[PDB]
Amino acid sequence: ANVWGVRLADSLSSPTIETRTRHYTLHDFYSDLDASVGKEPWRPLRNQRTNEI
Amino acid sequence: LGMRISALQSLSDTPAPVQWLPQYTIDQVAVDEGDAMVSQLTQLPLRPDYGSIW
Repeated sequence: ANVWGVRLADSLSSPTIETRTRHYTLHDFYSDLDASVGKEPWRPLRNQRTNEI
Repeated sequence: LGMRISALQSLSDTPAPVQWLPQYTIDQVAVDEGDAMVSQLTQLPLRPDYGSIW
């Protein structure tokens, strides 16, 4: 289908499994506040052409 | 103070958790209390790192 110059693939697909919600806890808040190397609350974005944040 | 006399031995910090094998005794408790305290003490909701089964 072509709604307005936007071609669409013939196939159809959609996710079928939804994860259970995890309630926020005080230990999780402190872990976020620690700003550990693997769990920083900030994710950097990089320019595609020259790769700087 | 009915405690023995000795000095602690210093050990290097282990980077990874070590296996443990519990040993049981003659005392018994109701199952419901154990289940309730397991629920209370657990950190059960999280996302495990799924491994390769095969």
